[PDB]
Amino acid sequence: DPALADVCRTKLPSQAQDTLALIAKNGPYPYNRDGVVFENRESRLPKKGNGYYHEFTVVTPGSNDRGTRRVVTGGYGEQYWSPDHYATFQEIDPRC
Repeated sequence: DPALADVCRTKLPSQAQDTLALIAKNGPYPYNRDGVVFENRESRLPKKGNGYYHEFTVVTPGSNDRGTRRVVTGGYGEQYWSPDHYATFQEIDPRC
């Protein structure tokens, strides 16, 4: 599977960290599309079975738009950061 950078959880935008904490609490989430399956159609994340991955909005004050920033979870609690609606991913390192 392809090359993903690591990013320390503490180095993520405040809002990204907020999303990680909401995910850990099982919501309630701010958007209706929070928690929808991410199908990983570009194989940017490790290839897994159907429904392995889910996506959550990372709030962008930037406008009134929902925006492009996302966390994607895996089935065993993997966490990935994507600022750009899945064009790119980094693996979130829960240790730093």
